[PDB]
Amino acid sequence: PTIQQLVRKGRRDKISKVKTAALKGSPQRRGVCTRVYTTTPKKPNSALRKVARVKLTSQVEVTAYIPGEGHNLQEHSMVLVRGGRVKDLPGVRYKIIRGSLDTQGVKNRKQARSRYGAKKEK
Amino acid sequence: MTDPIADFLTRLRNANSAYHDEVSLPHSKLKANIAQILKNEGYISDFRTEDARVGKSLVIQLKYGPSRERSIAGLRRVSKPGLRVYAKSTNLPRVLGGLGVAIISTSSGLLTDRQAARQGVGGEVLAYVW
RNA sequence: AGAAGGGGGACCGGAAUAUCGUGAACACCCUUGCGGUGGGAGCGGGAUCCGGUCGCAGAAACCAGUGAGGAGCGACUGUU
RNA sequence: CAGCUUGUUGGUGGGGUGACGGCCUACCAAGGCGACGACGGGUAGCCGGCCUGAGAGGGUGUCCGGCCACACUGGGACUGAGAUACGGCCCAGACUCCUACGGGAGGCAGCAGUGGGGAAUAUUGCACAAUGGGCGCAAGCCUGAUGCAGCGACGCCGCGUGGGGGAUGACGGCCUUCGGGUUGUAAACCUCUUUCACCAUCGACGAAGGUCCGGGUUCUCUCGGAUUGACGGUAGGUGGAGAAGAAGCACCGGCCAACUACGUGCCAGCAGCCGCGGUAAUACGUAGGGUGCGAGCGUUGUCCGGAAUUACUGGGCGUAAAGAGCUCGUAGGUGGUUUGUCGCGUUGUUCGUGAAAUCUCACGGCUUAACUGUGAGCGUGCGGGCGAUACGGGCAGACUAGAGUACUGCAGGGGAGACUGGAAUUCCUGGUGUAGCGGUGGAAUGCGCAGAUAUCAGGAGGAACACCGGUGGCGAAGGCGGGUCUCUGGGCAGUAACUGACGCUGAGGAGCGAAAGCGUGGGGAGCGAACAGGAUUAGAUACCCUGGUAGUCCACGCCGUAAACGGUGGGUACUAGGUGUGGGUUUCCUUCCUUGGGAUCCGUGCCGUAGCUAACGCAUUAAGUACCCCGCCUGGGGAGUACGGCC
RNA sequence: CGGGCCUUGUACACACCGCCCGUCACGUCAUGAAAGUCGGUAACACCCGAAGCCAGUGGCCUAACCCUCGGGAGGGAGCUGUCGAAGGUGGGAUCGGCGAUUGGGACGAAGUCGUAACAAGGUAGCCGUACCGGAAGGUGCGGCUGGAUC
Ligand SMILES: [Mg+2]
Ligand SMILES: [Mg+2]
Ligand SMILES: [Mg+2]
Ligand SMILES: [Mg+2]
Ligand SMILES: [Mg+2]
Ligand SMILES: [Mg+2]
Ligand SMILES: [Mg+2]
Ligand SMILES: [Mg+2]
Ligand SMILES: [Mg+2]
Ligand SMILES: [Mg+2]
Ligand SMILES: [Mg+2]
Ligand SMILES: [Mg+2]
Ligand SMILES: [Mg+2]
Ligand SMILES: [Mg+2]
Ligand SMILES: [Mg+2]
Ligand SMILES: [Mg+2]
Ligand SMILES: [Mg+2]
Ligand SMILES: [Mg+2]
Ligand SMILES: [Mg+2]
Ligand SMILES: [Mg+2]
Ligand SMILES: [Mg+2]
Ligand SMILES: [Mg+2]
Ligand SMILES: [Mg+2]
Ligand SMILES: [Mg+2]
Ligand SMILES: [Mg+2]
Ligand SMILES: [Mg+2]
Ligand SMILES: [Mg+2]
Ligand SMILES: [Mg+2]
Ligand SMILES: [Mg+2]
Ligand SMILES: [Mg+2]
Ligand SMILES: [Mg+2]
Ligand SMILES: [Mg+2]
Ligand SMILES: [Mg+2]
Ligand SMILES: [Mg+2]
Ligand SMILES: [Mg+2]
Ligand SMILES: [Mg+2]
Ligand SMILES: [Mg+2]
Ligand SMILES: [Mg+2]
Ligand SMILES: [Mg+2]
Ligand SMILES: [Mg+2]
Ligand SMILES: [Mg+2]
Ligand SMILES: [Mg+2]
Ligand SMILES: [Mg+2]
Ligand SMILES: [Mg+2]
Ligand SMILES: [Mg+2]
Ligand SMILES: [Mg+2]
Ligand SMILES: [Mg+2]
Ligand SMILES: [Mg+2]
Ligand SMILES: [Mg+2]
Ligand SMILES: [Mg+2]
Ligand SMILES: [Mg+2]
Ligand SMILES: [Mg+2]
Ligand SMILES: [Mg+2]
Ligand SMILES: [Mg+2]
Ligand SMILES: [Mg+2]
Ligand SMILES: [Mg+2]
Ligand SMILES: [Mg+2]
Ligand SMILES: [Mg+2]
Ligand SMILES: [Mg+2]
Ligand SMILES: [Mg+2]
Ligand SMILES: [Mg+2]
Ligand SMILES: [Mg+2]
Ligand SMILES: [Mg+2]
Ligand SMILES: [Mg+2]
Ligand SMILES: [Mg+2]
Ligand SMILES: [Mg+2]
Ligand SMILES: [Mg+2]
Ligand SMILES: [Mg+2]
Ligand SMILES: [Mg+2]
Ligand SMILES: [Mg+2]
Ligand SMILES: [Mg+2]
Ligand SMILES: [Mg+2]
Ligand SMILES: [Mg+2]
Ligand SMILES: [Mg+2]
Ligand SMILES: [Mg+2]
Ligand SMILES: [Mg+2]
Ligand SMILES: [Mg+2]
Ligand SMILES: [Mg+2]
Ligand SMILES: [Mg+2]
Ligand SMILES: [Mg+2]
Ligand SMILES: [Mg+2]
Ligand SMILES: [Mg+2]
Ligand SMILES: [Mg+2]
Ligand SMILES: [Mg+2]
Ligand SMILES: [Mg+2]
Ligand SMILES: [Mg+2]
Repeated sequence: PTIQQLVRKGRRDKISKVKTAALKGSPQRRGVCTRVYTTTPKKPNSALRKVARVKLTSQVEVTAYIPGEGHNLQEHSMVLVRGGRVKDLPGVRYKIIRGSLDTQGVKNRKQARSRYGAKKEK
Repeated sequence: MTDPIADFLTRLRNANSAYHDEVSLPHSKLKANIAQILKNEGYISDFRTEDARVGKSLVIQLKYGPSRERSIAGLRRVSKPGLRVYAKSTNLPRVLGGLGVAIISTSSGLLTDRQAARQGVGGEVLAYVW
């Protein structure tokens, strides 16, 4: 609109939102994983999702999702947390990395075996 | 009322679209020079200057084919009074990849892109005609 | 609201002989008066700056607001 | 974040400095900066460059190179050509250590290394052989610079895990319509070559150098001699035997290359999106098969892209988000025709500069490549000189077409004030008169029988102005109609008398601005929020009925909002027509009395071509074609809300 | 009551046995207010003021220079003064955290109460304003058609 109007008042880009908020710049983040429990997803899914409350070293309390089938988590226990959305749990935006400090890999897993953590066979 | 050259281009464009055979419009030296360029490039038939009630009137007859098709496809003012546009001899504009004409006002007068590159002079880009 | 909270304050000398501000004698005109203009003497007033001096203390004795915050009641000065 | 500044702004005389200077001081004046954002708050080392992108742009400042700042925190000076003086001095502070308690010592953001933090980042290595550096006449001595090595797939590049024949459709696996298909020339087997790894051996270039000895006297020059390399017995070369020592990861619903079986059975689970799983799942887990890539392959994090979803290139605002309620006007932006000049913009050319590296194009060298050297580009720019004057601009003129003024007419519910008219409703007084009236879909509440409603005469008072009246007029918008008088604004047409571009728009700002509402005073017929009763209803805080206060009215102030709407900012020019209506002018047909037709200017409607639009529709009163200025939009909610501020 | 054709409105398409609004109850998340309370930041006024530079003073000390041999010149130690970091006192500014209690918001299952809107949605609907009401809302005044009527 009106090169003079642009000179007086330039263009301003849109405002995005930070997504790595708990990680605050880091690709992964360590946590203590208090109060493990289960959750039911949004309306048309009716499942039983495995989650955990993780207190990160960035001094933030977030909720993470535990992928794979079957886990060894408990109360206070060190986990490594990464980013990732679940799209059916309301506000879960983090995932527990499987194959890290306390979360051993998925047993009997044979396909893709690197996600979920698993050595080939020896 | 601002930018009489844009007024001139708009009058000619509207008449050409309306299939008119001629236009009348107030006469100025710049418009006369642009009309001369257009006739030399073959986008119009001959033009002439009358004497109206006050000042002089410039009349242009427009050119059509055997069938009823326009010889002028487009017209657009480039250097507007709200944003002047200039170019150097290195990067003079190209209209329709070269099948058109861009009017350049140089220290040597009005010129087209070919005539201005052959002389190595730039200036203000008045309008594209093609 | 003098909110609160702070700083200076004595004496001596110098600036300072019109330093500055009050009144204005001797002597300067005139429609001569209980008149006017300049003039600046002597006598008093106040403040500042600089240097020095003294004591524990310079508002010197007498004299001369305590301040701040939150509620209740009555608006207020008044009256019993 | 709207007011900041008193050595502050300027001057004079001094002081001070390597140097100009409020750098400092005494005096004098009262200035200086600010909407082109002062002062304040947040964040940040800057650049050559790097990543992305068609480009313009966006993100970034890590290796390498340049500049700046700092050296436990804060301050200060000294020495010197030169000081943020990292491994100097003084003081203060925090911390660690020694002490005979009086007092002392220290500073890895140098290399290596330790603890800690963290998702995460290395050896307490070798050598001064080369280059640079300091002192010395020199030999020399010093150099954690540097030259290399170690470690980490951390990255880029390159090469290997063999090659040539070979349906036992080996065997087996898996699927099968039980016939076969597939893995698959793939294996077995036959044969061939050994890049790299392994073993043995020779062994560098980097050194037209550094040293001492000889011609050369020295200077310069070779000569030849020893000797000197951390890397390193390394790279490389040569030779030996053997397919010999060496492949994995992701995915296969669509995007997007890649499909079947079994198990499971809204469970377990998957998922970037939308979705997949509730008994025949190509979407979950396994198998077979396939696809992509390969010493890598996936996930997470971040940036660009796609995104024309901030639009300069390159978007929009009738109804999708988006024209301020309307106007006047400040800064600003933009500007009609024409003459001369300047040469600021613009443009041509030349000189300087735009370091190197990186980037592009061509070669040159490492066995190739990555990497490296050379040459030309690039470096969009800036400064100096010399040309041009079309356009923009400045300066000096001219003109009347835009704008304004003058005169003469014209139409109008435009505005304000004062006075004034009649119809009707209500009430009061009186006459007649008697039992109902009122109200609804049906009723009741209510009024009346103490004389209502009805009807006639008189009176009081307030508000609104039937017919005219419309689609029509006026006003910037909101709005404006009983009449008369007084005062007052704008518009149109004609004339062309006057001025001579005086124009347009307009951030902020100011003014006006329906109704409701607020303050003070007055008034109050009718209507009528709230309120009360009746009715309906399951209920009825409503709709319907009977009452009824504020308010509606007036004076003077405030408020400043409306679906304040044409849901369409203002100005200007241009682009078929047809047909109504309001206000002019005007020939001709001038009587064809017709106040008809034509022409022209200014309004206000309908219909329609081109054109535009997602469509609906708009269409000379544009939502078409263009130019100038302004306001506004960037998914839906949260929300036109909170906090701050102004009123 | 049901059906057929045309036309009109629609926020319905599981197609009115449709869609859908707002209180209330339970839960979760984020957020405003709040007597007060805990931190951070940058200043400001005044008090005190180390080192050091500069300016003075300087009987105490002082080899070069001068001397008439007594001393003089010039210097220094010390001392005073301006400026001065750190510290202290005070009143404010500003950025955050927590806070009994309290306001709304969003999302939740197959909870309770009505039925406001969409059809003439059963009283046309929306806009501004005012009063009222469990709640959607109602009513008054003015406006609009993004409604109807002959
Ligand atoms: Mg006081
Ligand atoms: Mg007080
Ligand atoms: Mg004393
Ligand atoms: Mg007192
Ligand atoms: Mg109280
Ligand atoms: Mg009490
Ligand atoms: Mg009292
Ligand atoms: Mg009271
Ligand atoms: Mg008193
Ligand atoms: Mg001064
Ligand atoms: Mg001076
Ligand atoms: Mg920083
Ligand atoms: Mg692009
Ligand atoms: Mg520092
Ligand atoms: Mg440190
Ligand atoms: Mg320091
Ligand atoms: Mg030196
Ligand atoms: Mg020195
Ligand atoms: Mg220092
Ligand atoms: Mg140090
Ligand atoms: Mg050090
Ligand atoms: Mg040093
Ligand atoms: Mg180190
Ligand atoms: Mg860690
Ligand atoms: Mg750690
Ligand atoms: Mg060396
Ligand atoms: Mg050397
Ligand atoms: Mg790895
Ligand atoms: Mg495919
Ligand atoms: Mg199955
Ligand atoms: Mg699967
Ligand atoms: Mg993106
Ligand atoms: Mg873009
Ligand atoms: Mg654009
Ligand atoms: Mg758009
Ligand atoms: Mg527009
Ligand atoms: Mg809408
Ligand atoms: Mg809209
Ligand atoms: Mg409007
Ligand atoms: Mg102006
Ligand atoms: Mg102007
Ligand atoms: Mg101008
Ligand atoms: Mg012009
Ligand atoms: Mg370069
Ligand atoms: Mg080569
Ligand atoms: Mg040049
Ligand atoms: Mg005129
Ligand atoms: Mg009036
Ligand atoms: Mg009455
Ligand atoms: Mg009667
Ligand atoms: Mg009667
Ligand atoms: Mg004239
Ligand atoms: Mg204006
Ligand atoms: Mg404005
Ligand atoms: Mg007003
Ligand atoms: Mg009103
Ligand atoms: Mg009132
Ligand atoms: Mg009230
Ligand atoms: Mg009143
Ligand atoms: Mg009534
Ligand atoms: Mg009523
Ligand atoms: Mg009632
Ligand atoms: Mg509004
Ligand atoms: Mg209106
Ligand atoms: Mg609007
Ligand atoms: Mg307009
Ligand atoms: Mg327009
Ligand atoms: Mg008309
Ligand atoms: Mg569209
Ligand atoms: Mg139409
Ligand atoms: Mg449009
Ligand atoms: Mg508000
Ligand atoms: Mg507020
Ligand atoms: Mg039929
Ligand atoms: Mg339909
Ligand atoms: Mg709740
Ligand atoms: Mg709060
Ligand atoms: Mg001192
Ligand atoms: Mg609380
Ligand atoms: Mg309703
Ligand atoms: Mg309803
Ligand atoms: Mg109803
Ligand atoms: Mg209704
Ligand atoms: Mg009500
Ligand atoms: Mg209402
Ligand atoms: Mg109404």
